[PDB]
Amino acid sequence: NIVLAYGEWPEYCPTRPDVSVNRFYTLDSKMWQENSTGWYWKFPDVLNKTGVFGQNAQFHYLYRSGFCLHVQCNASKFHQGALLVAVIPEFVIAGRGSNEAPHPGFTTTFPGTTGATFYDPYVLDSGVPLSQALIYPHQWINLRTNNCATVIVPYINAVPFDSAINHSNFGLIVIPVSPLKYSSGATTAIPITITIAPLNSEFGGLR
Amino acid sequence: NIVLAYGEWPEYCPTRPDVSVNRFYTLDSKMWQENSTGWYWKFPDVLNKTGVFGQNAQFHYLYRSGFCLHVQCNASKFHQGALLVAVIPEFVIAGRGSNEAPHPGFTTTFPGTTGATFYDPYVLDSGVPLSQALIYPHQWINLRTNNCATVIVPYINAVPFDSAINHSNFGLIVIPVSPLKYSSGATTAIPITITIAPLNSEFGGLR
Amino acid sequence: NIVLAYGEWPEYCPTRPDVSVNRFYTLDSKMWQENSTGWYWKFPDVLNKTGVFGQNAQFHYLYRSGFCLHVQCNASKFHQGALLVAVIPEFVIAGRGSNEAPHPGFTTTFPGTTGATFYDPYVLDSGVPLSQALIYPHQWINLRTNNCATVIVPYINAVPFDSAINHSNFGLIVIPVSPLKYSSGATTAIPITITIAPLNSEFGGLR
Amino acid sequence: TLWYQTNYVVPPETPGEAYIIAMGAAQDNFTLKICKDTDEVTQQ
Amino acid sequence: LETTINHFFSRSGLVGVVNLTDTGYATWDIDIMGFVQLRRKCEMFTYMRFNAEFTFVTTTENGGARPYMLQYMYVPPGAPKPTGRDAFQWQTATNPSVFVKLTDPPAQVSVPFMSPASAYQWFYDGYPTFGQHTTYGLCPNNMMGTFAVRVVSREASQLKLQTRVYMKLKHVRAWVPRPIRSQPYLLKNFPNYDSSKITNSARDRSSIKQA
Amino acid sequence: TLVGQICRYYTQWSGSLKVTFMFTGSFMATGKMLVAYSPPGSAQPANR
Repeated sequence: NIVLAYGEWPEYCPTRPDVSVNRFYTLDSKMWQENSTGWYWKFPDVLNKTGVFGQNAQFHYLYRSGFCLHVQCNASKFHQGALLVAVIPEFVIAGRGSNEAPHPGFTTTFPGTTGATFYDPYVLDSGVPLSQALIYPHQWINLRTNNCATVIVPYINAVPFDSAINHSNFGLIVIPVSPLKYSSGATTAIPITITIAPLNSEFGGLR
Repeated sequence: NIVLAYGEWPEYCPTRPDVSVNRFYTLDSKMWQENSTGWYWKFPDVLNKTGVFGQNAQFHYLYRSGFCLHVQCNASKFHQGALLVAVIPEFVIAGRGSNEAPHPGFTTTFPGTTGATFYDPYVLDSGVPLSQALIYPHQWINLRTNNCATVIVPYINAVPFDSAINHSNFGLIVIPVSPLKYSSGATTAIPITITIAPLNSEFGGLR
Repeated sequence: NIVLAYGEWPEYCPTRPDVSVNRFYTLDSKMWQENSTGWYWKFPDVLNKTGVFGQNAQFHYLYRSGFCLHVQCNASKFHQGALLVAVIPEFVIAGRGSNEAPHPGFTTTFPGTTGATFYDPYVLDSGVPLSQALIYPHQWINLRTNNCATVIVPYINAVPFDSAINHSNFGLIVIPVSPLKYSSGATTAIPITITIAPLNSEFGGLR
Repeated sequence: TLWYQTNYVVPPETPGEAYIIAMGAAQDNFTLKICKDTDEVTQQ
Repeated sequence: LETTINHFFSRSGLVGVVNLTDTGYATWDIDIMGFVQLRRKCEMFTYMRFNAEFTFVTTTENGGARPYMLQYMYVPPGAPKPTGRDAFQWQTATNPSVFVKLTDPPAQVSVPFMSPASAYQWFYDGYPTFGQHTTYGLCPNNMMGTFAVRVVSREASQLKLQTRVYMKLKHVRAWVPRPIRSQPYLLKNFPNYDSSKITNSARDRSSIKQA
Repeated sequence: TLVGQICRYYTQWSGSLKVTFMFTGSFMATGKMLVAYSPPGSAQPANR
């Protein structure tokens, strides 16, 4: 069923919009081939410059909202392999150099509506081993039994209001733990689609 | 489930036979190949010269009975395509000529226990477009979800008693709307079988 | 004090925005010199492409709102002359030719946020004499006694919902009836400013 | 319109061409007005 | 018991060695991620909140000396740091000082919690352009001050001193967990790793059988 | 269709038409579709 993040319902204690921004969004359906290696998105950057919510976070500079996700991959009963859906707070990536000090830059660290690609999966591109990576709220999508995952995440930040262009509250990761296998005579690409819905937005500031 | 015709239970207000003619009949199982094009039967002509009911409509010249159908095609889960089961009252076919006046004759208009074959499906062989042909009681048989259709038809005629050799109350049609498709390595012919059962027969007249 | 239009409070019996569009607007302060001759505006065209209300009438194609005006000219006690503030429903202007058939075109009939200029005042540029032009809701602004006029106009149209780019509900006119006079040693230009506030907007349609 | 969210997925030995038929009707608050004859093609 | 999070931090260890020559003074920045024993134990958790308390230990080279009145100072975040040994930043009133001889037992001084946000942050993901007061992942809500050791004399000290700093933590509350570091980091203030040679986590064996 | 026939009589109309779809594939296949609808003020959309 659903799985909360750390056991907390998202609520709020500034303007308060309603059901016009309670509508579901739908990002682009990716393609998970035989040798792909993982994606990440870094909410709430990917809801900028899009829709009604984009015109309330681009022109306001205070922000608070908890999300509600729905990850769903569609595949028949002759494919196998399991994904991994985890929600990491404060997701910091680092540059892969060694020395000077080659930073990631900008075009990787804020991907926007197109998700990025992990370079090295085994260490989560941040120096943290994947074997220990189930402390976070996780949910197995396992293509023999179930194909839906429903995580609800409340607002986790120290300061009660932050900006929505500079900062980034958390990130969503998707990793193929078992590689996908199929006998010949089927499709190659199992799509992966995401659904995002803001629960309690509460904006502040003007222009 | 079941679908009545125009919302009316078949009942009656002359001799009245019973459960000996409440037995089910079974017409011959047709063969629906990749490029077949439709069938029709014209009840209650096809129950003549057969069984106990045949010896009560050949020698009597008054007739009233409402039927109860059960159309059922058997196919596994690797075949696709949908049929169409409709019950048209007063089904009149016309000759396909143009001028003199070439009539259909007899061997097509009364097929008997072998159903006939539509020549031109798109216009129902009667100058009526198939796109509008769901005013009648219809029932989709759709080979991914269900494979049974149960129509019950009461007696629809102006005069309360008619003969059973000249007149014909209605007709049953079966049309493949989507053509049948399958990958190689399976069967070719999905059979189609019909079950007919008279509900309230009430005959009159002698020899 | 205030003067209604035809004795009717603006109310409503679709989306319904609130106090964010109950804010006052302020058009540009004109300049009424010694020999100027009149202006007009044609609501609700002048609130397009401006502000929050502009982003709800450009992307919706149903509309209903009654306005509330406040015309105010600032002048000391050594100037004289009286203006005229009238609100004409269904304000149709016509081309001044004679013959073929020279229409006004577009750049005059929809002035937008800059008001236009009357060519011939005595006949209201529509073939109607100004002497009879107090059937409409009028209000004298007379520079010796008072310098404010407050008209409230409800929605006057036959069809209960119209578009907001094609149609135009009414128009506001300002005419100098007595020409402005002053002794030398003062200012020349008495400004004229307008304040518009929508009362009960109720939009419909999407994009 | 009918956008394609994702590519069709079929297991092996099943044909990859399906068909989506359409329907159409009118609901309860559908009204009509002034009578008029129509545009056929023939006249006899 | 003893596995609670208060006891897990409350040992005090070395942080930095601060030595001076006569320049005549030795400054130092507060940075608890100095060594590697404590950085791996404090990126365990994301948000922390704790009062520190320090202890300075002075040893002259060759060990022990006649007394001198060396002072310790403290600068709060948001104030200018000293430049020379005799400048007028050693006489302000906002900088609390500690006067302690050599031969006396060591000095100890506490520091309260010093951040505008209600918790520390060891992981920031953004840019400080219109932020709190290249630049990826550096927040100004983490600096805690300096110390600026100085000997008190008019001239000619010539001692060649050496100090140490021991750090205890107190009343520490943590928040949301994170997995531990397993790639030996290169820079001091970034999570970088030598990606040409990624090390493993388990030592290898012969095959999958024969445990 | 039929609604498009008996409004070739009766000049003016107003109401609320509905549109229904149904599918005729195999039992194994699975994908998605995004049925969209735009208001009459514009043309069809360009991007998804």
